[PDB]
Amino acid sequence: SGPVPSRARVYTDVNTHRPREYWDYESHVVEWGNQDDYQLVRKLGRGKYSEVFEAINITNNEKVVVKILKPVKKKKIKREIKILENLRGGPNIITLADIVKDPVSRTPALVFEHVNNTDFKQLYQTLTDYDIRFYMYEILKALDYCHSMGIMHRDVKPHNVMIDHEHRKLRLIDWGLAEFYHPGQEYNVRVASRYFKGPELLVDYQMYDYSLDMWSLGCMLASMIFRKEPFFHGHDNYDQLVRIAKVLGTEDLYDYIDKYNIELDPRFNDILGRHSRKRWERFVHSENQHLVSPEALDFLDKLLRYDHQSRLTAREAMEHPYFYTVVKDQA
Ligand SMILES: O=C(O)Cc1c[nH]c2cc(Cl)ccc12
Ligand SMILES: O=C(O)Cc1c[nH]c2cc(Cl)ccc12
Repeated sequence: SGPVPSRARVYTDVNTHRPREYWDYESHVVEWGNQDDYQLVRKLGRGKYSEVFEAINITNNEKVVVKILKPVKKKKIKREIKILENLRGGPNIITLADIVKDPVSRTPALVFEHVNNTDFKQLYQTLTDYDIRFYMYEILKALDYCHSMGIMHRDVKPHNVMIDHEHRKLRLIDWGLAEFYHPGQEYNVRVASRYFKGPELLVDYQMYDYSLDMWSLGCMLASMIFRKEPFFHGHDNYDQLVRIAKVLGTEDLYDYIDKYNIELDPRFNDILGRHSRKRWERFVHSENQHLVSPEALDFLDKLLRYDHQSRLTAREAMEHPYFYTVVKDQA
């Protein structure tokens, strides 16, 4: 009979009330700078979607980050460029300084502000319980801003949180998968990294919204406070839902399926089984108790929900008791 429709419950119509140029990135006109403004210094890593380099702007001798874009539809490039341009100056959003194209190889490249190459996956065992709360809050700042701007990130994971610990600086990067949210649009589900893929993606429910970023945040939170990385470690996209179900239980999984009238892959028919919902206490142990509290546990539970609509929004998360002393200290 077809899936049941769904609307985001915050920032639902933000993009409708913008000029078309705001979200119609397909017609955006890129103005290209000169790639001879920059000399590449060293490779910073990454693959698949790009190759990232540290680079010097010869004009001001200031360090810069250059993402050579790997061949993909021109519109996906315009999309990322326009989302970046739209989010420029947002709290903890990476800042685009320029766009250039190889003189010969016509390959486009994005030039970014520099931040000290340390992302969130490393920096791990050095994080205290207050550090987790402070960096989680900083990520929520960036998530709530882009959401309020009609944009969902869709690849939230530790490799995409850059941090300068010495200055408590954090930047949400990689906007290459980000989309504008439009009420009633059916989105591609092959986004995100497996361990951070929301259930909606795994059961092919396409009318999803910002709350997908909140699931992915929940996955990060869990692996940190429990010191199990990743927390849902599935061997593929299908087994990734089974891992989730072994923890959230199958009762709620199937109520979600029913509520939105989702037709499940006949596959899953044989692998999901019956699984109670576990109490978070079962993942607590002596090496991570110092990171677990009633506050963290309450907050985590409120992010990891099958039903994308019962997950906390960014702004609700930011008001959770979990963040009280970071909210206090920051003022
Ligand atoms: O070494 C290269 O690939 C050529 C090249 C020199 N400087 C650049 C700056 C950008 Cl942004 C992109 C490509 C280049
Ligand atoms: O923006 C992106 O998607 C590319 C990227 C990968 N690693 C980085 C580190 C910094 Cl500091 C700035 C930007 C990047």
